[PDB]
Amino acid sequence: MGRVRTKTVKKAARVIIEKYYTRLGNDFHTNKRVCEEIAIIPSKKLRNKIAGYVTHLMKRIQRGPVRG
Amino acid sequence: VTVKDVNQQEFVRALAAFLKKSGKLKVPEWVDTVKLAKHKELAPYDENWFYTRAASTARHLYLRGGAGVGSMTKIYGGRQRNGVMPSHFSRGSKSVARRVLQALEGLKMVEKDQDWGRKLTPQGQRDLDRIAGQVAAAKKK
Amino acid sequence: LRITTRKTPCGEGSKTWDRFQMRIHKRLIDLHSPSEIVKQITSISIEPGVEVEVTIADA
Amino acid sequence: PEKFQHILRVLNTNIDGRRKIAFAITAIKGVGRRYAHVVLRKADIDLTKRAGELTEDEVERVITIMQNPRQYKIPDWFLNRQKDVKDGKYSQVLANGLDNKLREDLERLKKIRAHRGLRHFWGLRVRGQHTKTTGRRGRTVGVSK
Amino acid sequence: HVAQIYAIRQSISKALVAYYQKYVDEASKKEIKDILIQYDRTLLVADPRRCESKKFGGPGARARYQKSYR
Amino acid sequence: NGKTFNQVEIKPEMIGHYLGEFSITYKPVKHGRPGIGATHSSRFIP
Amino acid sequence: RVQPIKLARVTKVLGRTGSQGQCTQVRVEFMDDTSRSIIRNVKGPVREGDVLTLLESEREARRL
Amino acid sequence: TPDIKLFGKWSTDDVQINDISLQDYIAVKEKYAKYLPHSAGRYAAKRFRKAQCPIVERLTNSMMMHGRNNGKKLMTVRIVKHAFEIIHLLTGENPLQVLVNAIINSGPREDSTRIGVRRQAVDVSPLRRVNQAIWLLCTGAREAAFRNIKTIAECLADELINAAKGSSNSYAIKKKDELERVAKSNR
Amino acid sequence: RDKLNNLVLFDKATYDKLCKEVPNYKLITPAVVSERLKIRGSLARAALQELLSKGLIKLVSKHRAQVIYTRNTKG
RNA sequence: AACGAGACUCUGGCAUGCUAACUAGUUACGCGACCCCCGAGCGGUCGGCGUCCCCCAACUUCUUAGAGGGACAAGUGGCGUUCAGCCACCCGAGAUUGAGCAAUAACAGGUCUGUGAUGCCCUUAGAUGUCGGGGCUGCACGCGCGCUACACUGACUGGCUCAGCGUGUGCCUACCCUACGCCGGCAGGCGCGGGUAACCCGUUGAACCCCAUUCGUGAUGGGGAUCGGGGAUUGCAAUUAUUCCCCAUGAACGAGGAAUUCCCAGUAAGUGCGGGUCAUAAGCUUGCGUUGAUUAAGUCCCUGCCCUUUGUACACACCGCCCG
Ligand SMILES: [Mg+2]
Ligand SMILES: [Mg+2]
Ligand SMILES: [Mg+2]
Ligand SMILES: [Mg+2]
Ligand SMILES: [Mg+2]
Ligand SMILES: [Mg+2]
Ligand SMILES: [Mg+2]
Ligand SMILES: [Mg+2]
Ligand SMILES: [Mg+2]
Ligand SMILES: [Mg+2]
Ligand SMILES: [Mg+2]
Ligand SMILES: [Mg+2]
Ligand SMILES: [Mg+2]
Ligand SMILES: [Mg+2]
Ligand SMILES: [Mg+2]
Ligand SMILES: [Mg+2]
Ligand SMILES: [Mg+2]
Ligand SMILES: [Mg+2]
Ligand SMILES: [Mg+2]
Ligand SMILES: [Mg+2]
Ligand SMILES: [Mg+2]
Ligand SMILES: [Mg+2]
Ligand SMILES: [Mg+2]
Ligand SMILES: [Mg+2]
Ligand SMILES: [Mg+2]
Repeated sequence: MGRVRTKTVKKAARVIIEKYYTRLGNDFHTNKRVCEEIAIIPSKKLRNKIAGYVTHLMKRIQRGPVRG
Repeated sequence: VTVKDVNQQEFVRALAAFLKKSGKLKVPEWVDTVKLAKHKELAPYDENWFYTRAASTARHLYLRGGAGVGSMTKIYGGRQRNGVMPSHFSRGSKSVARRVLQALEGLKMVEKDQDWGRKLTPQGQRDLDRIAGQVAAAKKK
Repeated sequence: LRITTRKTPCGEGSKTWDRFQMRIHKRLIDLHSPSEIVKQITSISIEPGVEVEVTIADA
Repeated sequence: PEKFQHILRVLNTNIDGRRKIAFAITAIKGVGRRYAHVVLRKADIDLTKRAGELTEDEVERVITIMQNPRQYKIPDWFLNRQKDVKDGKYSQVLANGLDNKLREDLERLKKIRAHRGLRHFWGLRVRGQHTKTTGRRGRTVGVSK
Repeated sequence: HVAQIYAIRQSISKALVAYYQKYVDEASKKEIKDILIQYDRTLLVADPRRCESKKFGGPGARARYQKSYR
Repeated sequence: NGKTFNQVEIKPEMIGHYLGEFSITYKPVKHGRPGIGATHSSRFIP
Repeated sequence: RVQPIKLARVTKVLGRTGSQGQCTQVRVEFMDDTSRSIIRNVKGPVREGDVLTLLESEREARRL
Repeated sequence: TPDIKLFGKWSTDDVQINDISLQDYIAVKEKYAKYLPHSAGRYAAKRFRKAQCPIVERLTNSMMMHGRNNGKKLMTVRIVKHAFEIIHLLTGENPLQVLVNAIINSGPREDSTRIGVRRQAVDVSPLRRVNQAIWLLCTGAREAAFRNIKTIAECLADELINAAKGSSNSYAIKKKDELERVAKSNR
Repeated sequence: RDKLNNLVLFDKATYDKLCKEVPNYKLITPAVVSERLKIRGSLARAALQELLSKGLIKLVSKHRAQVIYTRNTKG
């Protein structure tokens, strides 16, 4: 199966959130474009994975705060 | 009716009788001692095979112009069983296909094409359409 | 173009192979113009190892 | 229909009238399928009959066409002994002349002691096949003393 | 001879469903779309199965030649 | 034949054969006794 | 030695038993009084909800 | 009928699966009624996708076996076709009910596993009951018409008939009875 | 193998029995008629085509690999 | 913190959205023409068939190939220390295509017969550096990879109707792919053209499969070994038959002992087609399509692999060591 993200994806998503916290929402097709415009991801698959982990983190930051 | 609107296996059967009902379409002399292709083992069962193959060649020329001997011999080519070794594809017999096309020209049914090859005449399209209509009206298709 | 060779000299080992291949791309352009202007425009800005062939009558 | 005598004794060989003619006369040597079909077509007799349905005025015609083929327009490229090595004839050798011709050909070869005769004498393979791993008629050899 | 029967049978359905959605009403096409897609898919949606490539060391994509110790 | 000029007296029966078809290039073999590698039943030495 | 047949419905899949992992432990009720339950070893591809037929229902499965 | 496909001729309503276990694993009627036992059929994709397959296409698939029959399915549809007509003549009952009864009469419900010649008895899942029934019914027709003058279509109908009319004269019912006897010994 | 000595053509006894079986058989195929009598099986085809011509049996299916008849579409 | 995994590259699946095409097409009618009434009708007008001919017609659906798009466990329900994640489902072209590349450390693995890579030793004019002839193919026997079969879910004879990946005129080196006419039963021959190729062979009329005949459980019309006689082609030369064609002869074999190999979906198996070697030539291998199942969704029993704890008289490492 898989679907376990790698440290290169998780660290990128954590930095993207920790800097542009107020531009990111709850839908995936907008976070994709935001991360596309604020960073430089040298692939499209990596862009989708980073933007998909950003959404899963945002859905949690609306609850109690995460520890990273 | 058109030729494409009727079952072709009955069309060939009717056209074979049409051809072997006139007395024309002079057959070769070696009709009883010929194997019909390299990849065969016996002579054709049907004694009057030349009229069936003439009808088949004519209905094939109705469907594609400019056919010529080198394609009739590909249209009748099949599989050859090389005894103990694997099988392969094989051509028909140039002599048979050439004599069939020459015997059809002897009926004003076909003519040599403008580009090299053979083609139906206007008089041949009519003879095929009449037999198509006859077959269609017979079986009430 | 494809060439599939054995990977080893000498014929020993597991029987692996290598698959090399070259790819040739081709395009054509058609113009209706005097030949002088054609030689004017076709002989400028040819950077890579692309071919450029000019034929005087094809239509 | 017409349970009449079926077992035929054609020249030096037994035919069973229980089979179709084109496959019954192949029981004779020198007569295969491709030959028998032509011999039956030239003789104008039917081809859906069992071999017992032939009265004594058909079998005779069939065999006299089977033995003198070039008379009845059977071609040359179709006969089993062409340009006969010692007489220049064209013929189908049929029933017992077949074994005699074969033995005469083997003896001719062995006489001048050509190579084919020497392979026929030693009971080996006459064409160019490998004999290291095929044929294999004898018994197993023991390696432990 | 058999991959073309399915092509024809899918194409004429894909045609009648497209003609009903451009020159007729919308419900008049979504009725026949459901009538077709309930009895059987592959009447409107093609299937992506394709042949797989042969690899060296076997007569096909997955089979291997016979191993032989001793 | 590769080492030796074996002699032949030409007879009117050999007309149209090859002269090479009358002196063989090898000895017709008579077998010995099978040696150490001849079967899987045989391997061992000290 | 004389017992009728008993149909039993599967309500839980426990695990794969046997040397090759070739059969499955399954808990069943008895189609007549749901207050009964036993554990059996089934040979085929059993889902949850299927109905098994028992030629001998007074037995119970230990393992293997 | 304009909305009810039969088989061309064989109506698929009024056919009763008289088992409570084997239904939901025999797809005869009311949603799996189709004109021919031939679909694209990506049924070997997930675990239980196989039970949704029509039963006549589960027999057509299994009948083409032993080497020089693989992929020859248009030859294996005409076999089932010619056999259903033979069945309708010899008996008179709807040929699908004979097939259902034959599938029921020939799937074993007890069987035995080699364990630790030690065997231990176990009970058969319904899907495996259907699979074993189909395999046994096809092997009987295969072995019956291997060197006979009878055809593969006469012997398939013979098998189906002797199985639906439980008689022990069919290969499938002899085999079922052996597996259940051998399993009863190892109980 | 075995020895199946079938008859290549009929005799009068078998020939009358072949017409006295017509109302009896629900399924008629060449193989069944081969197994009932001792018939060469390629004679059974001709016998059934002859019986069909005389309206004595009814054709329910004909195919290259199979032919099926039944008794007069009755019972 | 670094390498390997992953990311990455090629490939298969989707776009009626973009870009744009007589070396690709569609539709339209300009058409024109053939043919049949097959329909109303008359046969005409309307239609029906066309790889029959045209368009400086309109377009890109099918073909081509570029740019972008699109899938992320994103949505919903369960299970999760509510974390990492797992199962199911809606929507969808798709919710798990297939390959390429690949680490530290090592093996007395293979290659001196790929090399104008190479150390040392040997030979060097009676040569271990060139022409003619023979061998590498010889046959009591043991073994490995494979081809064809053991027939009726078949063989034979006719009829019908569908592909994809490729290659194609050679410099030294002299040979390429073929259309179409004629001649010959056949292999093959003669004569005239096209193609350095989306242009010609070619709309690649492939085989299995499909539809009808004959056979009838008999080593039979299953099988095609072995052998006789004749005819062609390549080549400087065919005998120890190079390859091909024709008539004839018609062996074992009726599903295979103990053992043992490969395989999860467009996959196994059946089936044919190209490339490689190739003056001549595939039962080999390397790719391509075509028909298309049964069985699994597991386990550690057998054979092995990875990580932890433990024991050791081993370290040439259990194929070890070692006692009388
Ligand atoms: Mg394959
Ligand atoms: Mg660290
Ligand atoms: Mg969730
Ligand atoms: Mg859906
Ligand atoms: Mg992958
Ligand atoms: Mg490595
Ligand atoms: Mg080296
Ligand atoms: Mg050296
Ligand atoms: Mg070498
Ligand atoms: Mg030299
Ligand atoms: Mg030399
Ligand atoms: Mg060698
Ligand atoms: Mg090998
Ligand atoms: Mg055929
Ligand atoms: Mg085969
Ligand atoms: Mg090949
Ligand atoms: Mg070539
Ligand atoms: Mg080749
Ligand atoms: Mg090789
Ligand atoms: Mg193994
Ligand atoms: Mg591990
Ligand atoms: Mg330790
Ligand atoms: Mg030590
Ligand atoms: Mg030890
Ligand atoms: Mg000692």
